[PDB]
Amino acid sequence: NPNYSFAGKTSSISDLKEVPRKNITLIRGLGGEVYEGQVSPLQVAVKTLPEVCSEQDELDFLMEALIISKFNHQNIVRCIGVSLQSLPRFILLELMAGGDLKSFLRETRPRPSLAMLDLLHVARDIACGCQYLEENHFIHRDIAARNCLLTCPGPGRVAKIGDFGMAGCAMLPVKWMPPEAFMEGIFTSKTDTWSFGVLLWEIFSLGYMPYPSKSNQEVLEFVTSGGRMDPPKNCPGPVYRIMTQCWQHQPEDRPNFAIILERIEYCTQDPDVINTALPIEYGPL
Ligand SMILES: Cc1cc(-c2cc(NC(=O)c3ccc(CN4CCN(C)CC4)cc3)[nH]n2)ccc1NC(=O)Nc1cc(C(C)(C)C)on1
Repeated sequence: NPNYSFAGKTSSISDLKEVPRKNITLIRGLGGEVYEGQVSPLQVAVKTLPEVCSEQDELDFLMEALIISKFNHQNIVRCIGVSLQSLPRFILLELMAGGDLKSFLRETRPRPSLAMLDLLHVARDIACGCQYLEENHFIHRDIAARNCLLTCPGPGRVAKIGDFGMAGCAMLPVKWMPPEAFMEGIFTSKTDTWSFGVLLWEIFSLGYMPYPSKSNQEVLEFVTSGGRMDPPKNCPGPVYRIMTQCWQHQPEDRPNFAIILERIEYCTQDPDVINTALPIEYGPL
């Protein structure tokens, strides 16, 4: 893994707070496996390492805790502690009661709630987290709505970057990947920029699958030939323009996340943008 060597040298197991297993209570499943837990009371999310897994997974599990614990930013999920001295091993994580962003968007579509400014705040939150990660030379490699988490559903919600770790050629999230990534296996901060553009599309489409009527292979051929997605319905031009800049064919021509964050902030200053009505779904279609 491209992050293990650096994290291993510059972060200690002693940095991880071992919580006695007796003080941890699993309350319910949320979605290895992830539970809502309680520490004696702190409310937490608990990721488990299934006992059937291997020694490579042992490393992967420890490294997830070490890597998360390395960061300190409001828009990146917190590691709260660990319980590695008991089986199955736990990682204790910030509980995000809003759930994943993709599910949130699909379930909160306006029906016969959300406003444009709400979407912009989510995008700003994640862009803020990405800028922090870029500034610390960390390449996420799977920026997507499915890996973004929300503190709560209502106003004042905060979005944060996580990684559920779901990512052969059939497992590649090709629809979030720039050409140099899915053709050459090259990952940089500018490949995260591309993915963020696709995340923006997800957000302002209110949770549609990217390239809705296309398979992965069709997208591969589409994108390598210069093809790009059209704007989501009712998407403001300034927002779409950010997407298309994230999707420049050459990474050198894509903005960094400092620029992306600035441009999103500018959108929140434009009444014509934030007063744009989101589309409304008519049941009978
Ligand atoms: C694995 C995981 C889960 C959570 C986690 C998940 C949760 N909530 C839920 O899972 C959940 C699900 C459903 C609902 C219910 N609904 C909400 C409201 N209702 C109305 C609709 C549905 C509520 C909460 N809270 N916390 C956190 C962290 C991680 N791990 C993780 O990030 N690792 C990463 C991170 C990194 C970076 C940052 C360096 C890239 O690298 N490794």
